[PDB]
Amino acid sequence: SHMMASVELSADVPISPQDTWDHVSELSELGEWLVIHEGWRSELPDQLGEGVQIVGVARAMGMRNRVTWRVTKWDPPHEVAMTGSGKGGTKYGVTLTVRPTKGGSALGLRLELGGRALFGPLGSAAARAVKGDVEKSLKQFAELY
Amino acid sequence: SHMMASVELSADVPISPQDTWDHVSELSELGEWLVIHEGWRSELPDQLGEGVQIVGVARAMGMRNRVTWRVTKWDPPHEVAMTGSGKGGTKYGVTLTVRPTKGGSALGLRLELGGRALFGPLGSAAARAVKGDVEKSLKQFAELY
Repeated sequence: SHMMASVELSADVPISPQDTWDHVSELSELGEWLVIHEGWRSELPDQLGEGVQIVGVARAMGMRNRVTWRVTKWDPPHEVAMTGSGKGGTKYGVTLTVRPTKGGSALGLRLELGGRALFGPLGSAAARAVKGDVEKSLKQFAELY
Repeated sequence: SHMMASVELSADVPISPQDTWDHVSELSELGEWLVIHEGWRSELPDQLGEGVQIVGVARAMGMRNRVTWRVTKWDPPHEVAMTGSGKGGTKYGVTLTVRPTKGGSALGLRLELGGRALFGPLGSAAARAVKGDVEKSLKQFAELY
């Protein structure tokens, strides 16, 4: 359906695990350090949880878009995972993880950018080589049950 | 880090959504329909959940690899999502969703394949344009707090 570029990095910060988690959970400050986030368009939910939607602004690779972020994972005080969709089929993913380590915490940020807006219709054509596997597997499943 | 292709397709099954879910969630029979899954090397636990790790074999794009799958999401009876790391760079993702539809249910399979072994050294270089933003976000977090 679409193509994706994913980069996950980790940095050891001299910050306590609960402090790092309280910081990554304060979405009202997310735009002040996360580069691709430029602000929110909806009031931030009272309690952030799995299934919650928020509308925000994203700037990726010279492009700006209104993105409907959907919280896909909420495991405090360890991980928050968010999936977003934008105009023109732009797809986004952000996964923030917090681990306790010697000296402080390990903050892991995984960012996934894709869609036809970012890879073009010809670059996104590389994904049609997996359609065979997917369709054959679904056909076999239907024939199985 | 790595470059991903993602294909999500759907198939109708003339049975109840609970039946379809009980059939997909039995990942012991995944080899009977999922083409890229050629069996397990680990034995599956008594019951599945988030964080479960199991080793299996995967053949994709003409390459046979040993994959260490991890269950990233378990939402019965709707969705199960697992990610596989492999070696040689090959990244895998399997998402199985079950929905109700006319005449019964629909199984949705999202297959994600990537890594340097699948996209080459030159094709994998499209993600370093994102690694810069990831690095800048981590540095700005470490500097802000």
